[PDB]
Amino acid sequence: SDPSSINGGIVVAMTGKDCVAIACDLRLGSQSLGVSNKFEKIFHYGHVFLGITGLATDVTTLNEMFRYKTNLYKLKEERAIEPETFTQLVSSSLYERRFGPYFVGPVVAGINSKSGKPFIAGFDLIGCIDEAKDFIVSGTASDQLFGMCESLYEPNLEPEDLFETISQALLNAADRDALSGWGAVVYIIKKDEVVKRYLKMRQD
Amino acid sequence: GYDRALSIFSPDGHIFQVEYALEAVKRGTCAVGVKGKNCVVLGCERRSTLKLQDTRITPSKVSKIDSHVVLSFSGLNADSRILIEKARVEAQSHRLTLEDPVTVEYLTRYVAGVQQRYTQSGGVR
Amino acid sequence: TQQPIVTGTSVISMKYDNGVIIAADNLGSYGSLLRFNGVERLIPVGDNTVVGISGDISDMQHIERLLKDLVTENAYDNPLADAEEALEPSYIFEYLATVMYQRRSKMNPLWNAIIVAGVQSNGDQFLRYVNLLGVTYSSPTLATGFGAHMANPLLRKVVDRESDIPKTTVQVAEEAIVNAMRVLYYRDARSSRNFSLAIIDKNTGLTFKKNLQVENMKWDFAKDIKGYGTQK
Amino acid sequence: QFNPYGDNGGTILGIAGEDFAVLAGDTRNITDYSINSRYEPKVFDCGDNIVMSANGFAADGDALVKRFKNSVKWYHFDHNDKKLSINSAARNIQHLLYGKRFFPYYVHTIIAGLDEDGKGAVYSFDPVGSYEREQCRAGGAAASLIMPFLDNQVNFKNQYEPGTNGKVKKPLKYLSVEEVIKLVRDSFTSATERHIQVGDGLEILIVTKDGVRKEFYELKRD
Amino acid sequence: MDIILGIRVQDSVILASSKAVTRGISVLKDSDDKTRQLSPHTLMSFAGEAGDTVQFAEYIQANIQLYSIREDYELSPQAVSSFVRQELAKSIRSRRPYQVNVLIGGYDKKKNKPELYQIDYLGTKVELPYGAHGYSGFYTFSLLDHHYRPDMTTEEGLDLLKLCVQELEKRMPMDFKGVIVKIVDKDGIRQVDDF
Amino acid sequence: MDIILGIRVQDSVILASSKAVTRGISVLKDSDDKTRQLSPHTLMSFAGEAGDTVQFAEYIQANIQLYSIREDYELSPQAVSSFVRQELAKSIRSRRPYQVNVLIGGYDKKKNKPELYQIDYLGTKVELPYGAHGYSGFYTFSLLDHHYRPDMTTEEGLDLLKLCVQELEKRMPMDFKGVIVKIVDKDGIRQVDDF
Amino acid sequence: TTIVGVKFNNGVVIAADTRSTQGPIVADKNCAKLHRISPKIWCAGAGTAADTEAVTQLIGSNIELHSLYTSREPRVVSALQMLKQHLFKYQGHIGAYLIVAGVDPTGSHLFSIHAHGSTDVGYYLSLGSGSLAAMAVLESHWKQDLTKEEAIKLASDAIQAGIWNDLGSGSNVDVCVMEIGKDAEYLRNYLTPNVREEKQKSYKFPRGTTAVLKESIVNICDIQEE
Amino acid sequence: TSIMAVTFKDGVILGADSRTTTGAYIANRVTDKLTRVHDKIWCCRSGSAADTQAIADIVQYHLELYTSQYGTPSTETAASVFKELCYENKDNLTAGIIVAGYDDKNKGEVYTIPLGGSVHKLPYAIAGSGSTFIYGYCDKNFRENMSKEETVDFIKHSLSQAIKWDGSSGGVIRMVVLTAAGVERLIFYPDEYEQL
Amino acid sequence: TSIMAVTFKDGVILGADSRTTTGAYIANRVTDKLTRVHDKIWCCRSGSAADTQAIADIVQYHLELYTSQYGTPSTETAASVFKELCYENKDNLTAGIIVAGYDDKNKGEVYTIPLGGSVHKLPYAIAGSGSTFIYGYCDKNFRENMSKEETVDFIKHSLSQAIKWDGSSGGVIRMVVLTAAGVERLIFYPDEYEQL
Amino acid sequence: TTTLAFRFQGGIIVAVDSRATAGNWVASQTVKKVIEINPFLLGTMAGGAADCQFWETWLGSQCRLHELREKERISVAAASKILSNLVYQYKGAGLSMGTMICGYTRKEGPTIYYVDSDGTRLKGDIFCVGSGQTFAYGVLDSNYKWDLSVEDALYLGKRSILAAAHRDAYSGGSVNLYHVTEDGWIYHGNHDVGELFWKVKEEEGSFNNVIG
Ligand SMILES: [Mg+2]
Ligand SMILES: [Mg+2]
Ligand SMILES: [Mg+2]
Ligand SMILES: [Mg+2]
Repeated sequence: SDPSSINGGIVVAMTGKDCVAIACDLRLGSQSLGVSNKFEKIFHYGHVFLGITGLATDVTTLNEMFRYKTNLYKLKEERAIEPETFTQLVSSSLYERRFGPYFVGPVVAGINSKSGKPFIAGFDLIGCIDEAKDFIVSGTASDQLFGMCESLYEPNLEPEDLFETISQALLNAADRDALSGWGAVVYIIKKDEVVKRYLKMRQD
Repeated sequence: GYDRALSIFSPDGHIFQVEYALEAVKRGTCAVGVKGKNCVVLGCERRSTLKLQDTRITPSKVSKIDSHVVLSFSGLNADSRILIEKARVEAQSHRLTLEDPVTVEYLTRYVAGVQQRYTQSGGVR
Repeated sequence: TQQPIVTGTSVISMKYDNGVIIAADNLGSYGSLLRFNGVERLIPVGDNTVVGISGDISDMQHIERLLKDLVTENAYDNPLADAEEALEPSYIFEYLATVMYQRRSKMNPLWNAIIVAGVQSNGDQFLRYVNLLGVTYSSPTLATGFGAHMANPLLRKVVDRESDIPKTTVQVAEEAIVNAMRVLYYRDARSSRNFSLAIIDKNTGLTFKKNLQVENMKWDFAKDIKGYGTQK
Repeated sequence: QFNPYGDNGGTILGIAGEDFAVLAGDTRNITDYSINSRYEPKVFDCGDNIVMSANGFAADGDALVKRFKNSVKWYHFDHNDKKLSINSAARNIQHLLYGKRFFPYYVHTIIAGLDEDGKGAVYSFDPVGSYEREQCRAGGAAASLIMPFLDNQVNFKNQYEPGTNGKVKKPLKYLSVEEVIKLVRDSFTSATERHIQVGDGLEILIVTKDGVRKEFYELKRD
Repeated sequence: MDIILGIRVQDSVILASSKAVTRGISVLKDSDDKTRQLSPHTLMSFAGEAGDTVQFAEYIQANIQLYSIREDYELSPQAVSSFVRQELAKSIRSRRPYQVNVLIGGYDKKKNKPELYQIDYLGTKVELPYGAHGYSGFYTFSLLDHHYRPDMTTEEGLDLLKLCVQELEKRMPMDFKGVIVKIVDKDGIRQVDDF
Repeated sequence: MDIILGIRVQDSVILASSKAVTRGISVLKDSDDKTRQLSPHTLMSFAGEAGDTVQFAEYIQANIQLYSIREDYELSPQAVSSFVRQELAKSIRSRRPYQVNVLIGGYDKKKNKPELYQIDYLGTKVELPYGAHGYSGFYTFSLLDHHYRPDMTTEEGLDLLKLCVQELEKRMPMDFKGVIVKIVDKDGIRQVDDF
Repeated sequence: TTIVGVKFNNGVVIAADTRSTQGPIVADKNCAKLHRISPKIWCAGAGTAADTEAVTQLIGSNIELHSLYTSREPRVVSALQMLKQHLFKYQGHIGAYLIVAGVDPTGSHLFSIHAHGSTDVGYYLSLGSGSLAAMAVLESHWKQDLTKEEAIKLASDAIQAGIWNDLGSGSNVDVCVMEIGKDAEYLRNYLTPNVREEKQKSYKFPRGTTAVLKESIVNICDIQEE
Repeated sequence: TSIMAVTFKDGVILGADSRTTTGAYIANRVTDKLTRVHDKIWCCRSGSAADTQAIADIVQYHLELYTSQYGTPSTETAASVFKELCYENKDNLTAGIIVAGYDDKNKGEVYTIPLGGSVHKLPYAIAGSGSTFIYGYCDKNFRENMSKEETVDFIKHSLSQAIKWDGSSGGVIRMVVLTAAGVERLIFYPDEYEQL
Repeated sequence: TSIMAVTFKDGVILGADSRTTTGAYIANRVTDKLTRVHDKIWCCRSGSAADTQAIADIVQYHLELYTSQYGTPSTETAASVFKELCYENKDNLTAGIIVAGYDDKNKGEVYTIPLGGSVHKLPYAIAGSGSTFIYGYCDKNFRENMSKEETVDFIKHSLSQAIKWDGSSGGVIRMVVLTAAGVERLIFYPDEYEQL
Repeated sequence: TTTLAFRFQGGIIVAVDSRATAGNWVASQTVKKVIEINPFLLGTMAGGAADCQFWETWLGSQCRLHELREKERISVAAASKILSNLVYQYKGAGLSMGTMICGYTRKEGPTIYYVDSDGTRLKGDIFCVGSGQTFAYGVLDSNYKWDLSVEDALYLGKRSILAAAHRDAYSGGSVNLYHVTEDGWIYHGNHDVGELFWKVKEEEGSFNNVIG
């Protein structure tokens, strides 16, 4: 009945020394029924990464909508959209459905190509921006993620150390949520290289 | 909206905009139709003033309206696309509501009706 | 299950170096009607305890009769009723807390919030809260209703933790309580200007002050306030 | 309409060691967005080397602890001062809870101590009396924030030995009392940061063969 | 409507759909075909609210047939499934939404690969080796999770499908009057007339 | 539970009762016997709310067996049906009523006549040549109204019963997993093991 | 949330806490609640956080266009009138509760506005879940003819009362001072009384702790030449 | 809220308390409920604060535009504009407004517009939650053609009693006097009116 | 309903209107709401007619049995018996009762028992739906130690205003005077009190 | 929750998962869903945890009293009926129970009764109860034979719970296995579903849909 917990799933993002990380589980379900273990929730438009949790039809719709809008942006601006600018675009797009909203929890992650500064941000379903220095969490196990991140996180972690921290935050949070899991992906993002790693985890 | 009566009668009882539309048809490349005992053949002229043309991709002169009906034309090429699109939409609409594809006479009657409408509607040629 | 009809608002209290202070106004409201203007809501038990009650007044009068009966009963066959076997604040509270929890467990509550303030035999300060649900807790400062939201923040600036209690005199404590009552009169629509205040000290005993008024009120600044935005 | 229940917040945590057990809880008591008390003890020494906490609706919590303490007293009277073992206490609490099956104590109960072999023991209960012996259990407001951290740092879940890449698990080596207290303090510090109902103070009761010891630590007061 | 199942094997997609139509008290029909051919190599099965199911399916069919005539080209299964998803995602925030769940089985002639897409009435799309709607998956997925191989033949797929239907006929309370089974491969769409 | 049927022919009473037990989503059993022998020549079938059905039936069985031992005599079918009616009429104004409908098939050894009584959970009793509970009568009564004769043999009764079950299996939405059939005559009660 | 506004001698000051929540969970520990409508008109928002931000930026945008159209510096009464008429039209469905303060050629101003569109005038105001705690401090220490230093002190003390006593409020105090004939000074994290203590243990993992199935480079670059 | 307007020999005076409540919390203890829609046409507001502010702002606009075209509007005209907004939008408004004004031709006039949007011209009017408690007092003590000082006393005493019994009323007593001489604002503090 | 009791120099007087309504219909226009529970202890009833009649009959019984055993009961004792019935059965009763009586030791006394079953001893008391409209008037006009004639005028004027504004109040004004001299009944008709 | 029990040549296999949830929150992964009524009788937990724990422990006490009084092992029929009659008394009050009472006696042989809080009592060969019951039934129905060996029957029960644990969000943690013989039940260990899934995937070739 509650649209934000029909399909399940989680996203988490973190900042490190000259890097950012964003991760998600792979489950899609119909309440108790597991339907897919390959439903990735992180998308990218150029060097800007967007994770989306919530109602899966809206996840797909919003990805298509932001691909639409960032493609037109690039054609007109003659440059790739930056994380700070894209964050405002997500906020604007969500608020325009104020009284008939998309039931989602978006998360932005990326590095500004000019300043080199790591950037993350989060939103509620109607567009309010949370711009944290440390970490952003979203989904049906957001409470669990807050608990993991608050204790595991420390500032200025090197890329390969940040990978371990965010992976363990996701995995252990997901294992305490019925509607999350069935696989996981972690993106490690540096100024001009991005590595994608699929994690091994329990399949119940 | 633009409402100007472009197609009107003249003192001798002629509608010149309709008659001038026929002059555009006279300018178009030749099209011919011949029906046999068990077939119909549509032949079309291609003017050879245009070479260096890519014949794979250039709009062909005969167009399928449905799997069983075809349409060829003479006159303004851009105008014909609008009639072809409308005919194709109506063909699918007929299949959807009557549960039978259009007869050739019905499809003709529809296209002809669209053409007539554009001779006594305001703001259109 | 019922609904409160005639009601009393906030009760506020705090600990200081040698004892405790408790206060409550003298109003009995009938919804938004300020019906009864001479209601005493602080009820002393002996010379070592004061019980402050908010909420339903009919239930308050019942509790008052229970406490009166408790004093009568304690004196029965008790030669040390005015000495070693007198009622302690802790005895009075535990009894009330038992009654409150039992009544909520029968789905027929006494619709009140209660603070028991007093000094024990060994000189220790006693201050504890109980309500219609049977919920109990202790703190250096305690308040009910609106007082919880407005008085506690002010009283906690004087005594923020346990170690602040010995550093707090009776003059500083009473001053803080009186100021809190003024703030409640400014901001609670079911409050009155008239209130009672009780001090229970380990040296000077029980001092009960009636017919106190909120004074030193700031209203002059109202003359300059005009319209709701653009009116000059 | 009269609602006989309320919510006083609070978070508790029980961990069983090899020859010890700890039961910890924050000292903050609340209703809605107000603080009732910054120091209202929630974990209690019940005698016979047993510690108990019933978190949730504080009126029901106090009533249950009071009735269990009473049960310990009458167990001594009825059975020649025999020590009430932790397993026997656990079964007894089930019956106290299930007695109000159709008007429940609105609490999550945890007890801690040592079993009859001297090994650390923790038991966990639901409101109507279902129970289990457990190694690790958080209860109350911030339980969902604490348990996943404990799964990872006590039981080493999702941790494997470097070089093997998922083939060999990190071995489950025993933790000292100093080590457990470090994890308890970090659990409550993190919970205080992210949960509005958690804060003010942390009181830990440690149970060994020597008896029950107490430790107190300040938590953020905002 | 009730049971709709799908399985993608080595070289084909197989769709199985129940034959019963029940209007409350009585079973009005026991030979109903809950499917529409969208294009020569793309089939869609459907289940949901009465009336809306056939109305939605025929509407989609009309649109894909229109595209086919306009471009003289068959859209890929992926492209058809995306078009269908958008129509349902649009519909869920309408005045009166289409309460229709679909499976799309198609053979991609460009990639020479069978493809199965599962889409619910919200517009939730997933590509799967096997899928279902309603309660059908609750009874059949444990069997499919065990026996399924990506290199299965069409005959092996039909045998695994028979085992699924047998489990449904055993444990389901409703009599769905058997299933119509259709195969989608490089040669097009055909119906298995004995099942 | 679901379908219970009864027919009184020349020399016997035949009761047919479905075998399925369904707990919401799954069919937990397909061989359930929804009947109790009250006395050597009296059988009672039952359907209604879970638990209460078997509890009521076994309670009645215990009471009739007690009467049989006390008096060394078998009560007539009419007397047993009156006792059962009163128990249900009492129950309907209780704190929590028995939600149980019954058919009582008995052979009266004194009158040498078969007898069929239909009683619902309210305590509504009627003696009938044929009867049912729930929706069973809606599908079967038109067939029984046409073919029934008071001088039918047991074999003819079973054949008319087969036609009724076939119509149920065709038009009913639920799979009731067939029926157990039992015959009550002068020689007692026996089960038809192939139906 | 705790927010206050205080008038003083030659201007007005506004302050806020820095905690944003989702139910009982703290989403952000250092949130920025002081928003800029125009250079010298600032406001603080309580209620639905997206609505408070959106309504601020919309009126702020229109205020900027109005300023350019009229060649005049924006007025607080204009921001107030535009906010209230927008909010009234939506009949409380836009859940924005704001304290609006600023200086303009007319002088210094302080207003409150509620979601249904009603406004009020005052020398001291408070809003949010910690408003009763804040108002208790304001009613105890406010006087006429406060200095700049006294007003900043009073405002931050009122926010502290919310921080320590309201569960909905916490972390830091943000302040903005708007004085007549001066630039508005925004003082982000003016007070920081809630820094987390050092943890007992480091939770940095050994490298190779997490099990990995597959590794691959992600192409973030555009289609390449040659 | 306790509000009233009273005609007297030299014109009309409006009176009000200053308390605005959200439930039992006093959100504003120094509210100004006497609002100007024209130079010598004012109103007392009761009901939804959002609604009555919205209505008053629209009326002020209408009368400003009326004045630019047709000169000074009558008090009857102002009441009519208030009524039109209250009557036509009765489904979506909770507003009880008293309109008071001074003409030179008509002198002091008072119109009350209750919830339904009807209009009633009266020698004096009372409204708001606190008014219920002073129907008896006002009916017994009102006289026509009172002096300025007598009318100030009548309103001060009346609103004093309304404040005393109504929890939703309180703070200072504000008054606005409308005569040929001009517009005068008065304020009376608790220490004054509580001892009456 | 409009009811009141007022203590004065020589004792106490009870007052009431005579209107009983079922919705908007006046089921009885000549009701007697002043009821005797003892010789010089009477009460005014408001709320459910069934409840207040039942309660009054039980109290009259209790005080009759008290008198036979212990002699004349005090007014405080009568109020206590009323309270016990109202408090203990608060879930099932809708009753607002004013108790008035004359002792020789205590003289005139008035106790009011509102809906919840609390007791309040007062110099005078007002209750019923009509009382809301005379809180202001009564507070301004009540003095302690008035004469019989002054108290009759105070009640007559007070209930006149209550009747004027409250549709649920009306008919005749009944009064019962309790002094050392005895018990006197008074009645005042509409043509008298409407012109006040 | 997923619980099952089935009769076969060598007695009864009882298999259960270990997960308890409160909404979406996983409260425990280490729940004991087989209640050891006595050394010869087992009961399964589904519905209300307390209702099952409390009343099946109570059932053990009633069984012990029966054998003290009658000097003979209680039948599975009699034991199950004591529980079903008890819960029937409480019908309407809100008990939540779905359990299999399992035993192996001389007179009956291996016997299973499904007992339920609305009063139902059903004897049967195969029962499955819980949110993941439909998934386990599929594996059971297609692989069940009376002449299964003890080894193969134990695996079938393990494999059926794994199927449910994989697909049902509210089932998982670990698998507990029991084998009920005439001389009593034998415990066959706790098996973590995480480790078990990968092991079964490799050795069996199943779950090709999942990448490992
Ligand atoms: Mg999980
Ligand atoms: Mg699972
Ligand atoms: Mg905290
Ligand atoms: Mg007042």
